[PDB]
Amino acid sequence: EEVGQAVHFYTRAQAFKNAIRLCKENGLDDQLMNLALLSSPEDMIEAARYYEEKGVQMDRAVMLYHKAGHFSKALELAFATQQFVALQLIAEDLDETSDPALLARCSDFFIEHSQYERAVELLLA
Amino acid sequence: KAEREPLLLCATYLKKLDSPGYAAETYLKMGDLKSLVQLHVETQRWDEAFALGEKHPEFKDDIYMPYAQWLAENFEEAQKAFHKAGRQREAVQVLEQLTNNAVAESRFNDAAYYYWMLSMQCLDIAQDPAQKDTMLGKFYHFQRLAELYHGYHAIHRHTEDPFSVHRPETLFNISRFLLHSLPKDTPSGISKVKILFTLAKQSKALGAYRLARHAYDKLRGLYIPARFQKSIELGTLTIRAKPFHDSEELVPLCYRCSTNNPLLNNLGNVCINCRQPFIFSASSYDVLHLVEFYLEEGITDEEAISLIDLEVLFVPVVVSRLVLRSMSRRDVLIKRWPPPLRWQYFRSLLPDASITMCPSCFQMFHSEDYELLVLQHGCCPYCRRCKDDPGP
Repeated sequence: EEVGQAVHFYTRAQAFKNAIRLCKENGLDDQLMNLALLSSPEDMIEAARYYEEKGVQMDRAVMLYHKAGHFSKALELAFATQQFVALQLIAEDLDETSDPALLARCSDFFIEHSQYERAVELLLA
Repeated sequence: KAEREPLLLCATYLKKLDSPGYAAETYLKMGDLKSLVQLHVETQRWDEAFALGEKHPEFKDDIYMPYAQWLAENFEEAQKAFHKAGRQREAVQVLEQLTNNAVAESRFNDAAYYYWMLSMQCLDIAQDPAQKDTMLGKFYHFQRLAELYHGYHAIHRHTEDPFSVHRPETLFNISRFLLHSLPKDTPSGISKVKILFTLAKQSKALGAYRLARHAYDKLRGLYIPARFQKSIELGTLTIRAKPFHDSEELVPLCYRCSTNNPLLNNLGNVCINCRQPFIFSASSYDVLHLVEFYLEEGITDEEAISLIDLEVLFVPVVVSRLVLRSMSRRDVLIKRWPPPLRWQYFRSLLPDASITMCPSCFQMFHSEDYELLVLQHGCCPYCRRCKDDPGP
């Protein structure tokens, strides 16, 4: 049960999944974030769900869903939490391979905030 | 173009000055494709030789036979070269000779690896419609042999070494798995006597005393080597003093139907009730809480993955679109076999007990054991591939 040393040696072993599991069970939210950002997109999504289930750090959930590439759930959380800066960063990564409905919702948001040039680029995409 | 002696002297100096592209342009101006191919083979420009061999099939043998022989003198590279030559039957024959030699040399782990490679070659050959059914039969045969030799290697090491690296339960499970999996015709180099001796010894140590008596009674029907005889007799006299019961903790539960199954079943590798095949950890040979399932007709494998990834906030198990949507990606494992085989889907019934699959050989493990074995050996213990390879 020596958590801090176990996390250190799991991180050195590059075994991020075990370090994430252990951080979740003990509430080590800051180490969980750094470990998630080093790990696979699936481990980022799982750490994002842990931060959703707590509710305290909903920016870390948006950032991990964004860096995992799940733009739909990242945008939905970013709308629900009113995090304008995170929406702008997510929108900058939306290309023509992204869903037309998400691009339309983002364009309506940029129309409401007077950013017409970005709203046009998303409408074209 | 009339000045052949000066032009050939320029071509030969361009060759001597390691400038084969301009020597080649000069030979091409003179029309000499035979000197061009020799120039590429001698300057070892294999990519340009292969490009000429694709444009002119008559030179393939002249490029690839020297290459395959050089790779064999420096057998794995020889096999890749026989494969690239299109001569799949000779590639299989060379690997079959090497497997037989590995078995004769008691290198059962190398034999297992080569039988897995033979299986993958048979799967690649089975892409031709004219040989599909026969080569699929050989694929299952060689896959089964690879698993038999991978299990038997641990037992052989235990019997020949004065100590065990492996846990008693691992050797018990491997011995049971082998006895369930062995045909009436024992494959070359595998010993039933060694497997039954390890089963009897480990069954005694674990408190399975009816199974230990059964193993000694089966040993009495076999020719016993003189080195084991004293130990087997002493073991037979010792087991008579023990109770006539087996430990309940050893009994294999079927996770599908929750039936407790006998420690040895005459139906090979299946539950006695539901006939579900047991799936075993390729490290420990414990039964894995996995159940194999099948997609409903009209769902593609790409569609099934997309439904499993979109998480909303014998009789086969067949799964519909709405059940695939309710399933977590953590609980489902997918074997992505090459083409004339469909993808195989498996559900973990105990999400807390993390299972991992090798992305290359599709063998299944406890995640902590696989992580440990990969970190120890730098590669998958079954297919010897590093973690850098996500491909089948």
